[PDB]
Amino acid sequence: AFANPRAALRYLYSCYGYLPQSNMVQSCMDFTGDETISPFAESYVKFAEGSYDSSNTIISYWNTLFQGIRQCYLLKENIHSVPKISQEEVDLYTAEADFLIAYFHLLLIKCYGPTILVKELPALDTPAENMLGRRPYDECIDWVADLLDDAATRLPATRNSSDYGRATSVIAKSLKARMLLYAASPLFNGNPDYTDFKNPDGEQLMSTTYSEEKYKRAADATWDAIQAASGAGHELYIASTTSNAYPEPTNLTERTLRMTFMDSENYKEVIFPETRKAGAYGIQRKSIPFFPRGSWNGIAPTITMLDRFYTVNGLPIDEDPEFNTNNKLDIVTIPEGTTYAEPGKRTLYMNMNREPRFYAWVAFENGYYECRTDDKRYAYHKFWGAERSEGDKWLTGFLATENCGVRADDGKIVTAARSQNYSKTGYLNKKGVHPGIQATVGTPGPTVEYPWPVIRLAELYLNYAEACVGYGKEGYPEKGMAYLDKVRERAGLKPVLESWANAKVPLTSYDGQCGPDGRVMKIVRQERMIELYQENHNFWDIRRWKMGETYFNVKARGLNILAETMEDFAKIVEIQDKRTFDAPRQYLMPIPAGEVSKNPNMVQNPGY
Repeated sequence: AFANPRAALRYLYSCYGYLPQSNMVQSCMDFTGDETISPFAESYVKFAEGSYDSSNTIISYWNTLFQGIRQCYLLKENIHSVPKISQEEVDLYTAEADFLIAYFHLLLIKCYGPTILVKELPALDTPAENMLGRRPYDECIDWVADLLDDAATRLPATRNSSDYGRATSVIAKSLKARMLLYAASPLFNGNPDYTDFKNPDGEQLMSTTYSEEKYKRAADATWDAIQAASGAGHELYIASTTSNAYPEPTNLTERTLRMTFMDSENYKEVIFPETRKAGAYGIQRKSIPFFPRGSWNGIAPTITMLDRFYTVNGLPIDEDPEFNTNNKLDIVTIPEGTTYAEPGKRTLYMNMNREPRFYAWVAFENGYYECRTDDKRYAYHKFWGAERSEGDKWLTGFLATENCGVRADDGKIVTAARSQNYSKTGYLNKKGVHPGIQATVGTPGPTVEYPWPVIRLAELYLNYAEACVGYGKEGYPEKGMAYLDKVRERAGLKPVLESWANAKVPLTSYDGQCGPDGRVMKIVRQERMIELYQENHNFWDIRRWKMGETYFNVKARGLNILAETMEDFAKIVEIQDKRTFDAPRQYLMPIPAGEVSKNPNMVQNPGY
């Protein structure tokens, strides 16, 4: 177990193994909140349904992460003792074990708010059984930030290939920054919902007064993280213009956005990779055009999510005078020369003239899906005539009688609409789907695997912008907004002030429009909702912004997927899958009921 240095290393990897595997779609808690909907009945869906309380926790970080923390303290206890172990190995594995303790607690704070602080190896199985009590939120934040800072001084700035996925100082700084931004957010920073949220002895657990200083702290920490990341070689991904084995997508901006974290020739944007394999049941085979049993045509962007993408002018659809929201469902003819949809076919108005990120990441009526097949069956069948680019991209039709629609089968239409492996909305996801994926009748792993981006540099840029705008003073907004404009520029857009010059209500300066409730913050938040689409942020961002009732207590919407004509397709229907959110209770997850029973000083989260 600690019998030799190799055994010790396998043990450090077991500690890492207790981290939630965020790219394991069937088992993660936070795949999405409201961005996509699917017919696969994964565990995360139970959170979307609102079906969690102290007796039905679904996924209990409280249990699993505490066990991970214990293992880290064991490694720390026993590492000096391993035969033949070097001081180099002792220092590094200890640093990584300390990092993990911090990160496990960061995850607890994210999920539960106030947490126990495990400061030493715990002897009993659960926090309450060790008679640990929850500490004020700000105390927990400050403790974890200190441990991350200290671990950072003892970690390398990058990992070698064999160690990829393991901790670095850049990761530690980036996690600290993110956590501090969360602490400054409406849910945690002077939130009136929590005035009486106290331990049984009366100790107040949540800050009661809003502090602008919390945003400044987050902004300074995000600046530290950005400087560390750029010092270590990280940059925003831009696609190569040279030929490679994967020619689609061909539009260079769409390709840049599609391949941000999936192009192994340039992973420099990725700061924290999740290198455990997502496997067959991950995002790729669940998103691609129908061909069972390896191609499931299921992860479908919702209307709410589609409405978040910008127009081609980098503006919200309800702020761009050149986009008529009254006409979203109008049927239009795709003109000659259109590169993201088939000339001469028809589609809905709201699918045209959107920003590159829309075409990079959304499949829609008579747009294209860059993917492959090992057999021209089902959606890839010659019958449909959807093959393009010598088999590297495919025309997607979502009417019931078209290749990606509910009555389609192997080169033929069938009477019944299927109830499995279909798009509930009339759209499909393309983000995180490598264009080299091969549809197939089997159920192997995806053709090309890649690490999932737990942290990537564009998130740091948006975190900085958010914190700078939230603070709103001392010249911070201008500094942070410049980094948000770099994200926009990479996505083919103009800077904010250039784009909002022509908005329905123009914005010509940040002055007097900052702070967490102003126009500039609204711009930041929507940019984040787009840029980080389907990367496990929505679930937590909607919560920290206190927008849980607005978005998570509303059923998803889609187009009329039973339609056999474009005219009947162009109608928005409510999807009846349960979607509920009880505010403020469900902003935080429930402490397991038994924990509050075992330790009198343990308090449940409000409302549970």
